[PDB]
Amino acid sequence: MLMPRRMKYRKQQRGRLKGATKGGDYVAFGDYGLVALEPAWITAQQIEAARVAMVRHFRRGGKIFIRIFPDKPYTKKPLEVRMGKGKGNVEGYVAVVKPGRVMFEVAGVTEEQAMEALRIAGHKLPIKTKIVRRDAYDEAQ
Amino acid sequence: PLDVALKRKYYEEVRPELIRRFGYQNVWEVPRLEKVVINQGLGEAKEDARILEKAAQELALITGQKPAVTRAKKSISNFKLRKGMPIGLRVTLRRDRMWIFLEKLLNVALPRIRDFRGLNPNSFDGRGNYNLGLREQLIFPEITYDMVDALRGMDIAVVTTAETDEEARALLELLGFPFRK
Amino acid sequence: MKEGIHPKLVPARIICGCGNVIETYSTKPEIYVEV
Amino acid sequence: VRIKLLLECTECKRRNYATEKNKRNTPNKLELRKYCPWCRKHTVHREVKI
Amino acid sequence: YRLKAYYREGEKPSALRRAGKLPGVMYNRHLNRKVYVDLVEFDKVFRQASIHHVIVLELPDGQSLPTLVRQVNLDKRRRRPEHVDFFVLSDEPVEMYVPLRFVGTPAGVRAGGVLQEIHRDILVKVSPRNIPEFIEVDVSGLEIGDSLHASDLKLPPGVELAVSPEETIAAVVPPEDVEKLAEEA
Amino acid sequence: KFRVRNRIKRTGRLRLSVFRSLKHIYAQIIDDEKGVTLVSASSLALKLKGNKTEVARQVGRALAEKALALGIKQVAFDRGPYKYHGRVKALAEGAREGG
RNA sequence: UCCCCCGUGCCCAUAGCGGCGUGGAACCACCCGUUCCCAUUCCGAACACGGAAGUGAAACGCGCCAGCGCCGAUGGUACUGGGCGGGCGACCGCCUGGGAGAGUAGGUCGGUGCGGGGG
RNA sequence: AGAGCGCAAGGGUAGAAGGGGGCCUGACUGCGAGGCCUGCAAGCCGAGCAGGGGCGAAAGCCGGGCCUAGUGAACCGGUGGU
RNA sequence: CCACCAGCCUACCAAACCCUGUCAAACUCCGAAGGGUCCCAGGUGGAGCCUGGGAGUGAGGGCGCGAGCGAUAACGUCCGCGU
Repeated sequence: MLMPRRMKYRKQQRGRLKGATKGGDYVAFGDYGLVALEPAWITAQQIEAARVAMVRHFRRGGKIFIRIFPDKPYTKKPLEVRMGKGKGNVEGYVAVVKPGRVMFEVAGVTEEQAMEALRIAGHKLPIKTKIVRRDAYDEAQ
Repeated sequence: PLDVALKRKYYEEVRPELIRRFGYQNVWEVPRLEKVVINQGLGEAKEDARILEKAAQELALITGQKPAVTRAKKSISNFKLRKGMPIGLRVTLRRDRMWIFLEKLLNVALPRIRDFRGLNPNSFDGRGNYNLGLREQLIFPEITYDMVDALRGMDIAVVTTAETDEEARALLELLGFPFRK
Repeated sequence: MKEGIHPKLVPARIICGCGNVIETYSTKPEIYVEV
Repeated sequence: VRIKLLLECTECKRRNYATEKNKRNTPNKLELRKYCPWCRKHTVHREVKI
Repeated sequence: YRLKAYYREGEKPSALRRAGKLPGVMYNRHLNRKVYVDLVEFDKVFRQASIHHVIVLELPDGQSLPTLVRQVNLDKRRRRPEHVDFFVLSDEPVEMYVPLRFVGTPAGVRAGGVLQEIHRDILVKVSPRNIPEFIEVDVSGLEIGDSLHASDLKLPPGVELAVSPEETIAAVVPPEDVEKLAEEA
Repeated sequence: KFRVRNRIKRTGRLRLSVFRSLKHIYAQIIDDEKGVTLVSASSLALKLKGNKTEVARQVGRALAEKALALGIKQVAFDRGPYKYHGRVKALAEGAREGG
């Protein structure tokens, strides 16, 4: 449960997402990598649910590192009030992640630790994903 | 170019001394003096006004110059006067006024100080300057008790050709400048 | 140092605490004091 | 705006006109300033009426 | 090591690629033309030699010329290799990224702590005549709470530097435990 | 350090670039559009008289009459450092009408 | 006629920077004296007047490590006026015309119009 | 050029618009080619003409402020001048 | 820790910067396809110009493709281009 802090403005429009990711598809940080893969939003619940699965099964292990950051105003409106007035308020602090967008990396474990952790983690997300190693993403700034 | 005590002193002795110690093949690159600043921040001119300017005029009136006051920058919330316009006098000393002032200063404004050991050497720029401020203004010779309101100390400032502490401080030794050493 | 309103100069001396004969020129009239 | 008001002038020496505004608060007493009388050459003009 | 090559012409990417090949564009100081190679052996061979080492690609135009790759430009969506660029071999003060091998078992480690490596291929210079393969460096007396880096690395004589160099090479960090869920509160 | 395009005031629509330094006056008539000058006259690089005040004066006028055989009318005084001190060359008697 | 320094316009940071060399007779920075000019919210530091003393350092143009800076193609994607097709959704793919930034080699401490001081 | 430019934002500007001051008072009278906009009404800029000013020595600058809200068609009456 | 002043410390809070990396309808060092339009040329077509005479018309809607209150809900949906 992290985010920015009421920066500049607080309500911002919806979105349609073809495919580009803007980039950010490599190791650089640590080692073994979990790669997100569909055009959608990353849910905070699923942020720290992935963190759950991780330190949950793998406890007293090594270190895990982040590249991402969940921050989106889920413009939600009150119920049964009949549609119209206003936009809504900043719930569902999701983030914007498309296919091929990687995101999570582990370091200081065994191969299988990564493997299993990434399995259950992928079992949690509002979609699904893939996972790989370290060899051909060298040079990426 | 009216010569005084420390003037001629400075002239001769500092030339061969300085250049035999540091080396300078130039009339105009060998490190010399430059300018001195008499400085007076006393933001009490929130009110009090130019009755305080009477007090302030007294400062450079006795050093012999007509001084220019300087205002404040912006809001000093804690110390009133926001927009910044109280009284923060400063007057500039050229080549020869520097002579009389430095002369007095080094002769009358120092052998006094009750607990006088010398002036702090680490008060240096590293870029060849020496800023120094003092408490009681009334230690000067040309002032006597009946004129003053309180203590109107000043942060005297001096610039030099000096690029490091070395040259300037040695120069000071030559021209009779007290030091904590 | 020109202008019209300047706090004056002119000769002044030094009579120390040891019977001195030193020659100076300052802003206020005459001065004599310490070592 | 009002309480800050607005005003005009006549030509000192029997009339000739112009139209502007004013200002209060400030120690602004009377007000005459150089202009051109419609009839005759460059004169001053004074503050008359409203 | 040795790989294939072929002179490229005025042909377009997708064709060469989606067939089973991959185009490139070599150059060196006074050079900039266009070339290409085959896919499968490209992929395979790049696991070994790579930017770790030097490539010796054979042109059917005769000259089995040794160069180096660099710039590779992925397809970013359903991705993989999709356009390598080639610098050619010289001997001048040239720069590249040397692979590494940190060896040993230190004190932060074993206790449970974990190393955070910040560099494997590093920004350095050399003359291609030299063969400073892959530098295998020091990890003997390491402790959590401290970092090692900078100009503290070994040099196979001749190899100059190309950084600042206070670039952090690595640092040992305290692991993660479910007592960080005591922070969840 | 007198940029301000004081020359924008002089980019009015006619110029005349000069200078003064140590012992020499550098007076020249310049037309612009491309930056194509025209006329020349100096203080000591002319073997004129040997006093800055006097020389200055007539040197302006000298050049002026020369320009009268080359055909001009009105321009603008061009300089960066000045305070403007007449220098009763003041290239005014010096043809220009100056001031 | 091949030609040495400066008033000075244009080229848009290769022109800018630390530094590295630089000249001085002439140019210039100055220097020098506040008598002339007029000037400083104070100070002749801003500007004029006058020189025999006298500097080449601080200053410019000019010659450089090219670390920084800026210039930066070659190839490919990212998308897309245009056309033709598959979806629980969200999306996509082929042609036509395009072509970034980025990665990259790479490049420069100046290019130049007039007018006057000359080996 | 991130200060600032009167209040908000954008633009933009120290080659001023900002900051210090001397003299003043074009915060001009009667016209204005021309056009942006534009259903209409409206808003807007404007070099140059004759009058006749202020400063700058002049070349010249000023037909209110760096700009975009501070503004309200008509009916009706007060006001002085002609 | 000392009142003659400062020597010193930091499983801490941690500016900056660094480098590993990234988010932006109201941010932009860059910058598309383009689009808009201007001058020469093409272009005889229920083209284009002027006038005036008479009109109807001032909730449109399907589908695409693109932004939005919408929940990537409605055969809700207000603009945009396109028909």
